Amino acid sequence: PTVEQQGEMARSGGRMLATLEPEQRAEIIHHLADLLTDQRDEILLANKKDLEEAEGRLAAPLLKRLSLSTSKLNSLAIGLRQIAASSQDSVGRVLRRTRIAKNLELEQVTVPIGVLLVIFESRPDCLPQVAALAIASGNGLLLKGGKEAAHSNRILHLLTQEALSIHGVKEAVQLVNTREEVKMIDLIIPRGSSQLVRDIQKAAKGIPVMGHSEGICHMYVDSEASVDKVTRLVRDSKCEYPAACNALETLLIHRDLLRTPLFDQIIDMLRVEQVKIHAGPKFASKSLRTEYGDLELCIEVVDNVQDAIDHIHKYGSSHTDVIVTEDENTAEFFLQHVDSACVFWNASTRFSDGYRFGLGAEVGISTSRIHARGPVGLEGLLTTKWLLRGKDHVVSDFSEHGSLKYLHENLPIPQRN
Amino acid sequence: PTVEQQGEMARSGGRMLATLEPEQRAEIIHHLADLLTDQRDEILLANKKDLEEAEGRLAAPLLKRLSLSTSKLNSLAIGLRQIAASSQDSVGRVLRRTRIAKNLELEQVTVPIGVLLVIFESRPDCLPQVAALAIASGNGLLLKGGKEAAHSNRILHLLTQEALSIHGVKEAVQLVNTREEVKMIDLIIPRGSSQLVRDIQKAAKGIPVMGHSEGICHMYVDSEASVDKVTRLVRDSKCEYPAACNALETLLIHRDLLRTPLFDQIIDMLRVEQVKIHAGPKFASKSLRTEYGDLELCIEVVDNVQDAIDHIHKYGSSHTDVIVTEDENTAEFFLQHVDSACVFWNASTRFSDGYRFGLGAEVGISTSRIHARGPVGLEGLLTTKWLLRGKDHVVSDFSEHGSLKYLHENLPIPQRN
Repeated sequence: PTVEQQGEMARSGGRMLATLEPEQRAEIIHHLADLLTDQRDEILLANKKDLEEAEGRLAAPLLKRLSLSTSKLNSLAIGLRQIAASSQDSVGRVLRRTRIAKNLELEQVTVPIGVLLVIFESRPDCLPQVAALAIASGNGLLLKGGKEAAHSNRILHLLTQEALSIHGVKEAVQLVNTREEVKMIDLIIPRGSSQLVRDIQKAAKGIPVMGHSEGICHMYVDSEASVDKVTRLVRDSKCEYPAACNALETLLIHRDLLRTPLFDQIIDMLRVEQVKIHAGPKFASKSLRTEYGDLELCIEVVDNVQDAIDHIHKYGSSHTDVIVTEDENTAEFFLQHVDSACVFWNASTRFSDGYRFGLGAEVGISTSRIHARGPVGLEGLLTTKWLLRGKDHVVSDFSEHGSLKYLHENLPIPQRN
Repeated sequence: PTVEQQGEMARSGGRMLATLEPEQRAEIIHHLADLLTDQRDEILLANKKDLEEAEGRLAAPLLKRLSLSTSKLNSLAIGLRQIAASSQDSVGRVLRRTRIAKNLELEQVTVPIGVLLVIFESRPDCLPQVAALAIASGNGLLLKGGKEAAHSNRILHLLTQEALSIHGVKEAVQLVNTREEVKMIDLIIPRGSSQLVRDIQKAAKGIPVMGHSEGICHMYVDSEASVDKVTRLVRDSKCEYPAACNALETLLIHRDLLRTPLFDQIIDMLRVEQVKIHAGPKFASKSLRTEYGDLELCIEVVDNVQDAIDHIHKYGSSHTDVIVTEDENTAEFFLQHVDSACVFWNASTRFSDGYRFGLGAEVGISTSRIHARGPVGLEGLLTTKWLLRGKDHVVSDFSEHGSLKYLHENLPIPQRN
């Protein structure tokens, strides 16, 4: 089919998904989760083909994101079941209910955004995440993956369509031919390099784009930091996965620690991990807005929490920023005043992830201050609609000399759990 | 002060507002509401000056929006008290609470967007609305009004600052000198013409812009429409305020009504109201995407509800669209399938307004499908932050061969009312 026909099928499949009972959407997602487990061997075989075709040729950033492990598949399956189990009140949820006037009733409800386009390079593991999240939110979906992940994406899409078939909604998730280049789509979600993400931002006039182009993440080691905690926190944030959007890029160190064994153990762990430190200005006594995405790290000296906060605001990407301290007051101050999507106390920067956060999965991480901030789960794939049911109501009747009065009585709404 | 200094004061005043107790923000808003009433005579005197300076000179669209009536001031005061009374759990509200793992706790909370810039032409009545909504959501605010409303805006700003002074947060609401032309601002909210709204959309690289550039609104008269209801609904939607963004632009008529007294009474009321009808194609047997903003109206014939829905989707601005019918099934079908921000049954198009909807006020009406849809109240002025409090937690510990397991236990959260 043509990409325009895929758009139309995703839209009609999306609309059918939204009219299913919540339990039926959950059923599709449970089935997909089972298929990830049951079909692991074939999944891994197709991923092996991708890896072998990529070996020696695909750029290291893309290559690292290409592999699918038995472990990863196991967490996907766990995450998809969490979505299935938690998503039942999601679509058509009543947000507001107001009696505007006698016989004039308003409600505000959640509805799907419509049709999503996810454009991802490498990352076959995001296919099941975004498909399950779209399914759970009643959305249609077009998937545009790269050549490098063709075998993996192909099988993962097949399985998704097998899961959808149980309620006759295969059309809801379309795989776009790698042939195609970058009114139909309501939202674009790019998953890849800053260049791809900014290229997409540029070519998308009209359509909103959801994500982040950068991950300049900080960790502030406070004067009251536990010597028993700092090293492993810095090591994990920087070294567990240097290429990650939430990898540590700038280590901010309280001044009271420069002549301390705590500071020594840090430099010791950084040299054991073969990490290139670049000294910030104060510290010495290139750029503080750099994402290394490798075994490199900025270390700068600060005077106090306020200084750390100021630095994070000035140089950071508002993605993930962390304080290490034993002082609760100081920690809570930092958590309150750092304006990042994700602010942590005594936990690694690497925790910002939909699955880790108990969302089951993410479509991506957003650093926007509009719509959806941080890892975006199913709720960031919904918008709203205002419904007004009247008798014969006109605004003139409510004017100064009119016959009618407003009541504006908010009515009770079902609690969530 | 310079506009950069105003930015900094709004930001610091915003941050102080957010750290106040909810009851103190409510107190500021209650005081402002009282001042609108107590100072009505001076407000009206300043507005009279604006009107007299505008008389014969200001463009009719801007002029119509320039007047402040004793009535309008009364509804502002009522709307501001509704905000004060309903806004107490708004800022810092817990959205999600999850025990990620033993001693690793996550919460997602609401926080202010930061600093808002509202750019409005004419409309002095929006000043108190946007100021009260910003105050209630913990935001800083810069107001950029036009020369035509200088006296009104001046007094309304003065009073706002008097209200803020009770908790020492005058700086939170800045009035930008009409001198200035179109890192500091987190959101722009334009209130004016499609040209201004699109000029702003264009000049704002970086900053999100919230609103609508168009109001092509439809009303579908179903075959099962009550003859006793249609005429007054069409008359109000079109004639009560033709220049309104939510004024009726296209009347869609079910075919089963062409040879009916119901149809006759419509044309009769349209001629009494001296309204220029332009026949759609089918009907006859210029453009269907036109906003007249005057006593002009498109009438097109349709075959059924599906046809009406298709037409609304094709030609409409997804703002406000209405069905007139006595058949509940048909009405609910329309309400479900029309993708507009606001869909009504047997109520005038003119009801889409923050005050009318029980929001107390609006910052504007949004036709976006991201962030905030329809009239935007205080809740569209909030974003979120993820807080993670750990012990010494690292992601490696949770890996396949690690020591730690996730719990992902959602914890109970306080209900709202």
